Amino acid sequence: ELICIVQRVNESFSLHSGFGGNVYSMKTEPMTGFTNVTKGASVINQKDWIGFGDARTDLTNDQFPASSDVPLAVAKKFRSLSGASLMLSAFGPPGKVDYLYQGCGKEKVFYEGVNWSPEAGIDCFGSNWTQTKKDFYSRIYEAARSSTCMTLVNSLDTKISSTTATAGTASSCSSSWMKSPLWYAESSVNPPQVCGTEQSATFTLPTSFGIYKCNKHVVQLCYFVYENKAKFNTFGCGDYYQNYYDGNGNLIGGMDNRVAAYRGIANAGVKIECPSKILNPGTYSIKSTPRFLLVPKRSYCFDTDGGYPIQVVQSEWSASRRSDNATEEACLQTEGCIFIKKTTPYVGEAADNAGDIEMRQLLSGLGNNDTVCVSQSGYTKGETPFVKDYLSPPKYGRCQLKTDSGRIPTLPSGLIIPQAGTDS
Amino acid sequence: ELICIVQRVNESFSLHSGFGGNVYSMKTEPMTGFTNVTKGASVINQKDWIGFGDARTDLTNDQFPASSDVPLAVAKKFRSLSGASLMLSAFGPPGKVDYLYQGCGKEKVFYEGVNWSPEAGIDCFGSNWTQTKKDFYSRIYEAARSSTCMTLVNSLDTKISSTTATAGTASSCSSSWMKSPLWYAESSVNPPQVCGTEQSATFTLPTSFGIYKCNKHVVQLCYFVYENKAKFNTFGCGDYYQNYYDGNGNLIGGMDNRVAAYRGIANAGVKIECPSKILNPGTYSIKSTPRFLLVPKRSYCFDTDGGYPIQVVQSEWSASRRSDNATEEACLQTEGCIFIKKTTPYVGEAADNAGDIEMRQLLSGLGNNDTVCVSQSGYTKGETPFVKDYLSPPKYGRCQLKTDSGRIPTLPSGLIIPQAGTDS
Amino acid sequence: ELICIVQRVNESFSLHSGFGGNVYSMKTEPMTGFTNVTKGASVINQKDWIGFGDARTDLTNDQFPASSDVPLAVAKKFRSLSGASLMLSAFGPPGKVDYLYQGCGKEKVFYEGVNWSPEAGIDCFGSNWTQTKKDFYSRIYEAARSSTCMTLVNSLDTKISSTTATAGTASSCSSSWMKSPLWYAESSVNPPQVCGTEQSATFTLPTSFGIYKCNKHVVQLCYFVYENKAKFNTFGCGDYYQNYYDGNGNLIGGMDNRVAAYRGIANAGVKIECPSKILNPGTYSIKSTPRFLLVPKRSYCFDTDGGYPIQVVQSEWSASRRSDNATEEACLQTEGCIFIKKTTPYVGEAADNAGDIEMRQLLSGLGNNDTVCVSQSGYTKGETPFVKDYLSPPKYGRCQLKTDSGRIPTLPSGLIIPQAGTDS
Amino acid sequence: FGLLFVGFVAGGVAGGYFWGRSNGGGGGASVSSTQAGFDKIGKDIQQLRNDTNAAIEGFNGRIAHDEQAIKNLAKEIEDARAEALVGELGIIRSLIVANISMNLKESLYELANQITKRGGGIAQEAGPGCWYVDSENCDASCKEYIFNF
Amino acid sequence: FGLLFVGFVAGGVAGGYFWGRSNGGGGGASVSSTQAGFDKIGKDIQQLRNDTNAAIEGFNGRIAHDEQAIKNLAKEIEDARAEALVGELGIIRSLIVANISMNLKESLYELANQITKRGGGIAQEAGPGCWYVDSENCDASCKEYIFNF
Amino acid sequence: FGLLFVGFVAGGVAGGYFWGRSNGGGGGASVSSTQAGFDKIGKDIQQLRNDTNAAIEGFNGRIAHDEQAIKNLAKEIEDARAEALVGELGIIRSLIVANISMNLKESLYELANQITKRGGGIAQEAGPGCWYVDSENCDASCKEYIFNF
Ligand SMILES: CC(=O)N[C@H]1[C@H]([C@H](O)[C@H](O)COC(C)=O)O[C@@](O[C@@H]2[C@@H](O)[C@H](O)O[C@H](CO)[C@@H]2O)(C(=O)O)C[C@@H]1O
Ligand SMILES: CC(=O)N[C@H]1[C@H]([C@H](O)[C@H](O)COC(C)=O)O[C@@](O[C@@H]2[C@@H](O)[C@H](O)O[C@H](CO)[C@@H]2O)(C(=O)O)C[C@@H]1O
Ligand SMILES: CC(=O)N[C@H]1[C@H]([C@H](O)[C@H](O)COC(C)=O)O[C@@](O[C@@H]2[C@@H](O)[C@H](O)O[C@H](CO)[C@@H]2O)(C(=O)O)C[C@@H]1O
Ligand SMILES: *[C@@H]1O[C@H](CO)[C@@H](O[C@@H]2O[C@H](CO)[C@@H](O)[C@H](O)[C@H]2NC(C)=O)[C@H](O)[C@H]1NC(C)=O
Ligand SMILES: *[C@@H]1O[C@H](CO)[C@@H](O[C@@H]2O[C@H](CO)[C@@H](O)[C@H](O)[C@H]2NC(C)=O)[C@H](O)[C@H]1NC(C)=O
Ligand SMILES: *[C@@H]1O[C@H](CO)[C@@H](O[C@@H]2O[C@H](CO)[C@@H](O)[C@H](O)[C@H]2NC(C)=O)[C@H](O)[C@H]1NC(C)=O
Ligand SMILES: *[C@@H]1O[C@H](CO)[C@@H](O[C@@H]2O[C@H](CO)[C@@H](O)[C@H](O)[C@H]2NC(C)=O)[C@H](O)[C@H]1NC(C)=O
Ligand SMILES: *[C@@H]1O[C@H](CO)[C@@H](O[C@@H]2O[C@H](CO)[C@@H](O)[C@H](O)[C@H]2NC(C)=O)[C@H](O)[C@H]1NC(C)=O
Ligand SMILES: *[C@@H]1O[C@H](CO)[C@@H](O[C@@H]2O[C@H](CO)[C@@H](O)[C@H](O)[C@H]2NC(C)=O)[C@H](O)[C@H]1NC(C)=O
Ligand SMILES: *[C@@H]1O[C@H](CO)[C@@H](O)[C@H](O)[C@H]1NC(C)=O
Ligand SMILES: *[C@@H]1O[C@H](CO)[C@@H](O)[C@H](O)[C@H]1NC(C)=O
Ligand SMILES: *[C@@H]1O[C@H](CO)[C@@H](O)[C@H](O)[C@H]1NC(C)=O
Repeated sequence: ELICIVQRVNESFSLHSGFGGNVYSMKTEPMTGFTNVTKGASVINQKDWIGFGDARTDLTNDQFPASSDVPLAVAKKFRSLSGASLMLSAFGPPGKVDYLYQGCGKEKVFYEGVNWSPEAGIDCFGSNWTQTKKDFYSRIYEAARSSTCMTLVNSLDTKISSTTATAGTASSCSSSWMKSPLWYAESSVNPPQVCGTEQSATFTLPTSFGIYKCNKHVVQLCYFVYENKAKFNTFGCGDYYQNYYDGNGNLIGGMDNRVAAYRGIANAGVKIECPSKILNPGTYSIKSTPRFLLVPKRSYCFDTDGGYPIQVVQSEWSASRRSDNATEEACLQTEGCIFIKKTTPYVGEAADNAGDIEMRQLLSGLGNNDTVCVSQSGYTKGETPFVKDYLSPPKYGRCQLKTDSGRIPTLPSGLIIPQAGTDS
Repeated sequence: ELICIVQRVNESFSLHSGFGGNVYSMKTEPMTGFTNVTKGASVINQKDWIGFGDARTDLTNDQFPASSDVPLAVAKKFRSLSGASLMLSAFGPPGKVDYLYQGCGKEKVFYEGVNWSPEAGIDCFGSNWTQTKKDFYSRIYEAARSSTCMTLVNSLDTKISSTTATAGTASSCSSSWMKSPLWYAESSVNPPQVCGTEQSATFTLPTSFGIYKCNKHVVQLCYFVYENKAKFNTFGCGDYYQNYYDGNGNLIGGMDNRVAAYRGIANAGVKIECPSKILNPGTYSIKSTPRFLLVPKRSYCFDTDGGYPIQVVQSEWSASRRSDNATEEACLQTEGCIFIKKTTPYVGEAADNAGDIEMRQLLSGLGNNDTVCVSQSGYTKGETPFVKDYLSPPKYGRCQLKTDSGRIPTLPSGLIIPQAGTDS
Repeated sequence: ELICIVQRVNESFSLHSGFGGNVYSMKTEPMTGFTNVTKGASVINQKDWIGFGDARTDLTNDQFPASSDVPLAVAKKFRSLSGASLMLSAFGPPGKVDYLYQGCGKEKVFYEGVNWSPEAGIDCFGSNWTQTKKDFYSRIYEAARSSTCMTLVNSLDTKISSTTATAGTASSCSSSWMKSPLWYAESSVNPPQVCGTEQSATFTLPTSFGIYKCNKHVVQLCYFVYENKAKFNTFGCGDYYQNYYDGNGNLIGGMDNRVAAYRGIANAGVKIECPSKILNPGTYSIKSTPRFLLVPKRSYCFDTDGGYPIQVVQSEWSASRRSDNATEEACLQTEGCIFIKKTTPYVGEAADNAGDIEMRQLLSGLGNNDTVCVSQSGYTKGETPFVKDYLSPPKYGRCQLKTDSGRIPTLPSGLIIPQAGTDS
Repeated sequence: FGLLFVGFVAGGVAGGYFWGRSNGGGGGASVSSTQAGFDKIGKDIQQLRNDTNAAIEGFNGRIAHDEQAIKNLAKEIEDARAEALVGELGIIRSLIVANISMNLKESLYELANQITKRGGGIAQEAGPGCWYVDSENCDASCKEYIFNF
Repeated sequence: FGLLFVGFVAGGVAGGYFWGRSNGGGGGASVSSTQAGFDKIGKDIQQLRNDTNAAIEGFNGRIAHDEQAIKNLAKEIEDARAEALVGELGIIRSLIVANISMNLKESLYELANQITKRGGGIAQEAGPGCWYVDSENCDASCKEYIFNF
Repeated sequence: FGLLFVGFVAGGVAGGYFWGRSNGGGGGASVSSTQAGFDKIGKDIQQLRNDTNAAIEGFNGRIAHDEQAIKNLAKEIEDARAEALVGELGIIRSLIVANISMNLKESLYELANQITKRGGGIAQEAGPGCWYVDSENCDASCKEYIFNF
């Protein structure tokens, strides 16, 4: 008698091909899957990142940790002071807090800016500080993107040619003036008999500041804005001009009304504009109308040793105060910048404006040790190489790829029967 | 008795190795091969491309389809008018057709230009329109390369300072003048007693035009060319100058003879040069000699949302007319531009200059639904990953790679015998 | 009786998994390994490279081959003359050797420069030739990086406006002057009664030179440096200025003291600075103070057809002479430049300064036919795809990757037993 | 028909591994049981399936480093990279399926081999998973001993 | 010598699959036929070859998206990409050749198995593709029945 | 236990390939020799190991062209490329190990097959590497002839 083990399959069995043997099975299981994506900020390397902030990441605040959007361990990685902002430190307006931001980190988190919003009510002849704000942070983010470190330079070497010129003061600026730019005025220029002499100055951007190497400087090349030359001739002879030159004489900034049209707003009066520019280290010259001279007195120093795309955190007040979205729009138009944004209003635990539940959730990733990818869509762990939807750029690290779930191959499971040869 | 199936091979059999079993066979067949390459223009995505043209792609022409180099379905994808060209619309010379080119498409086909060739005989003090042509299309192609859309801006906001200056007219320009630039002249400047006053003007490049976002503008910063200052002092006091400034006063174009040498051709007389520049949106200033002022009045608006390398089609007359190859050379020197060129003369079916058999063959690919790669060598389908010769750049899509036919591995065929173990 | 072959393993046997069968073995051997890296210079393509040098690669030197750092076959691939240097040929100082360097090669070796070091003692009002040296070679290396060929252009077409101006001579320059720039002086300008007339000149950078296509030119836009305007008014009326303009009037170089601060060193006297710039072909204008005019008379012509990262060889004297490391620092700050450096002093076989054992070892690779990768770490052959340590950039060719030795998988060796199924 | 072949059955009829017998009276007329106590096979299947984790973890552990500063998704490049990764995954899949097939087939050979040595040399092998027993040497309780059904 | 071995033959002499016999008088002296009616093998070969299309189509269907704005061919990069693709193709080739070999060998085992069960248990297997028949049990027309040559 | 199985042994006890025997008096009590003259296996192992060079040379011969003008190492990109190459190498490894295993196993089948045809049909196969000899047909010098130990 012939006795045999017999192999049989049903209509329920489907054939799975292999290189060196096929398999019949009734069930399949996907071979792998998608990795979750978490919204908010994080880092891929806990030992090489730096944060810059204000009260909301300042562990020395009287109301810590109720006033904090991050736990202690994360706060230690921040350079923050209550009331501070990069922009506040750039200009140093009267009575505002003046923190010397400095640090190194290939990954960078900017969670600051709200302390100079429209709510601040800083005047100082400002044409539009919200515009100045957007322009300033744009330059910062661009420079920070390719730098390992950043430091405020709280005082540039400066020299003016005039011996009669004196320090400027304005009723609109707390009867004082900015730390930067410095304001020098000639009291004798009166459009009677006197026109005075053209003012001159130099300012130097250093090659270093403390332990920090400087390859690039963000500075403001400010100028005054009048609405017409008739309106200007209330103060100075001829048109207004304030021009900025490098060492050789190449015009690099300023406003010259000998050739450019006036654009002062109707009956607004005198305004100041302060566009930020990225300049190399060196000595720079200034030529201006006799009565008024503006000279840059601070900068932000960056290197070019490289860095990762940066993360910028929404910096706005609670609903009761007047905010702006300048750092958002600065970030959006700047390559290599990732913006983190709340979907609900800011409601603080300490007071109205510090200690928000949503932001704490969004910033919680800054304390994780297993983040491998950071993107504009959020951050991931290293589970699989795939995600259900694209990770939007900017992004860096071991970043997952989008594929349809249907293209993920399966493996046989359940009852299984091997097959080889043609069987016919 | 021992009875066995015996396996034997000849000298004709060669051994093919495998991971998990070898194979003896007499014949081999290549595993895959090369994909054909077709010369001419095509697209990888029929739902996202745009064409700009003239009569040869204008379905409204009286002699359609005899006057067309493309079938109806392809013509519907073109923005074309008989007699038109991008350059014609840029300047708007007297009596020429003035089509408002506008459209969106990540893939772009430029089949236009012939309508302003030397055959046109347009003078208007033109120093060398063929040179202007090459320069104009260069700027267009560069800007189009990184833009999704394009539109003519048929009228810039402009304002001149002078109240006495009047519109310019020339016997060499049909007793009229271009639409762009505008020409303003002061009748009172006579090198007797009068020198007049320096002329001023502003022109604005908008941030948008209709539904089209503008990130970049192609404009002409024209200036007059005299051969020497003595020759210029027949019209104006001092040297000639026409300078272009941005909002701050940075010189961005024009011709200033206070510092630059004259380069007017000997006894040629007055000539006009119109180099094209790519400028950001904003308000721009002009300073010129008292008697003559040139002001840009049109532009081409582009975005920076991105696009594919563009395709430019040879735009020349039949042999009987005077053509140029300016768009060819514009394309050749511009990154991301692919040029399509006939090997035989243009012989039209409608008349001499419209409806060519070769061009129809070369443009036939614009109606295909299965093109995966477009290159300077031609286009391909998705048959194999390989081609016999390189696909020359620029190129985009699923593009094949060159490999020698000998490096394409083979598979055993014909009578086949399996082999495993050492058999010894 | 049942008789069986029995398979057994020890504790010494470890299981190695396979796709279609496992293997027991006692010993393993790594599947592959690291490729050695050799310090020094080499090439991946012996038929497309060019060297530029001095006596140390000059086969026509009286003491060859004792005076050579390369063998004959390699020397034939160099364009060298004893006593020469790129910089010497750029300026052509009195009594120095003036070699017309020219050649083509996608791979480039620069072994030259030492012949104009501080040891040369060339004065000619030089502010700091070491600084000029570093700046000059920086421009050369940047331009060479993207060029296939290079040639000295030993004479630019030049024209000065003045008819009274005459050729300049200086006691500090061997009672003569450089070949480039040319020096033109007006004898009649005396700060008594006479101020003279502003001087003018043009120089043309050609589109070609001999068989060499020119897309880019390295030229010096020299200017004189005074310490203050009072010190300048010993020679000229008003401030010093020497400005460089392109065809349209855009300032591209020079020193203008009407707007820029003086930076002459205290009581140093008159100095000349000669920064090098990369300029397109065309005609350029010059405006200067009446008494002194400087005009560029030479250039280095490059194409933009592309090239590989270049190799620059340390060019210093023996210890007894005064050297610099300007070409080293030029190379270090220039993208796509690879620097080759000795670790011991230069000790020549011919004389003190020619024929060094270490350099011969470092340059020996220039004669190899099997180099596949060239890097800042040295060069490799095509043994394996791996190296123990990173190959530092710049680099090009079939370049190995760093991986830990532990990540290199192994294969079973020694006594081997196959295993399949679950065996239970 | 014996371990080298897989057959199909219609309608109901369970699939899997069964005992089959042939002749007797001349000519006989088939017979197939309804599956024995092949718990070895079920256990081996379990082990083989779990052994695939190694190959899968190798794939999951490998994620390419990237850095993009760009603000707009490069969709076509993104999709190409995914397609290439899916291609690799497909090859690994085909390797795994074959590795299961070969090792299950071998495990089945190892089951049949134990049966041969259980009734030795009563069994008499007729290719893998098939035997010739002379219903003279072996009663019904011996066949019950040898084949365990 | 029986399905585990492949032998070589010189000069003319057709290659392929043949019937071989051994002893008789003691000692015998070989004999190899000139191929039987193994149309099964020819048919299986045909099927196996056509089954390779799946793996080939998978490869052909995969083409990386690119975008180059550059005007001059980057020849070295172009060649490197091709070389990598050819490398992948070479691995697939080695997988396919083995997949053919293993499945043909199995198909041959399945042919020999049918022969065993045709003369059962007259056949008596001596390794794959080899049998011991006692020229007492089987005439010449029985061997003709069992081995069909 | 016969070529489909690999067993473990403790302490000392050499590993490898040995001759094993079973019953006799009823019931018997095992026995395993101390390895015969399987120099064929040693020779086959040598050949199979050397045959791996082909696959290794294929891998070593493939090095991607690159060009970097950058002055600072892009460490993360450098490491990613290595990791991908190591991944490929790991797949080739798994292919090679299996290719050795399958071809060694086959070589072992080819050894056992020669033994079967040496004492034919005295041998009587009981799965690969196992035989049933009736210690009536075969003395001790016949078994010595057939199994060579
Ligand atoms: C440095 C200086 O000039 N300070 C006086 C300023 C200043 O001159 C004017 O603002 C000029 O404005 C500029 C920058 O162009 O003026 C001060 O008094 C002003 C007065 O000039 C103005 O007419 O009326 C203001 C009252 O609303 C104001 O008082 C000032 O701005 O405070 C006095 C400064 O000392
Ligand atoms: C706007 C204007 O000036 N129109 C008159 C022009 C024009 O002034 C001149 O071309 C100046 O040329 C420039 C642009 O520098 O001249 C017109 O008459 C000219 C005449 O000036 C010239 O001497 O002779 C020409 C005849 O060949 C011609 O008639 C003109 O160009 O038509 C009259 C314009 O009204
Ligand atoms: C072309 C020219 O001017 N040559 C004379 C030079 C030269 O004018 C001065 O250097 C001006 O320097 C510049 C370039 O600004 O001067 C020569 O004589 C000088 C003399 O002027 C200076 O006071 O004393 C020097 C002695 O140490 C020297 O003799 C010169 O430099 O040789 C004569 C040139 O003919
Ligand atoms: C290896 O070869 C086998 C046999 O040629 C292939 O098996 C075929 O697989 C397809 C499904 O892809 C089935 O429709 C056929 O019926 C199978 N043929 C046989 C004879 O079973 C198998 O696909 C190949 N392996 C790979 C990875 O391609
Ligand atoms: C798998 O292993 C086998 C056996 O070691 C290799 O077969 C050898 O192949 C070469 C040709 O490449 C022949 O010259 C040898 O004679 C073969 N050896 C034997 C014993 O047949 C086979 O190459 C390996 N597979 C792969 C893909 O490398
Ligand atoms: C192919 O499948 C076999 C069997 O499932 C795998 O063998 C296992 O390998 C691991 C080591 O990786 C051992 O610990 C197990 O004991 C093995 N199982 C058996 C039953 O022997 C093998 O790893 C698979 N091949 C690959 C390349 O993953
Ligand atoms: C084909 O056979 C399989 C297995 O022999 C059947 O699968 C069983 O289905 C029932 C009900 O759906 C489950 O409870 C069992 O668990 C399944 N078997 C196993 C081993 O899990 C299948 O239903 C059969 N199909 C047809 C159409 O008859
Ligand atoms: C080796 O054997 C093969 C097949 O046994 C021979 O191939 C045959 O060649 C003839 C004439 O060239 C063809 O008509 C047949 O079609 C081939 N066989 C098959 C199956 O197609 C080959 O000629 C033999 N070579 C030598 C040198 O004897
Ligand atoms: C397990 O068995 C192996 C081989 O049977 C033993 O390997 C031998 O070790 C000795 C001494 O170390 C060597 O001289 C031999 O050359 C090895 N054998 C071979 C074939 O090369 C191993 O020592 C055994 N291990 C234990 C713990 O008993
Ligand atoms: C099953 O696989 C996992 C790997 O995820 C392993 O940790 C576990 O030990 C395995 N179980 C068995 C019984 O082998
Ligand atoms: C052979 O392969 C092709 C795939 O190109 C398939 O369409 C066809 O059905 C196959 N033929 C058979 C008989 O399997
Ligand atoms: C062993 O492999 C090498 C390949 O490196 C080959 O040259 C040599 O001939 C091989 N030896 C044998 C005996 O096959």
